[PDB]
Amino acid sequence: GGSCRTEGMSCEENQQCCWRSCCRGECEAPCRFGP
Repeated sequence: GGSCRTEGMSCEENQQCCWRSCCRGECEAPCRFGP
């Protein structure tokens, strides 16, 4: 519900994140922790 999450805001996936990109806790681009 409501407005999308911006970069670095907390989430569960692309579908709430306005970046349409990977999120395992915050709105991100690389779909993996560390290198």
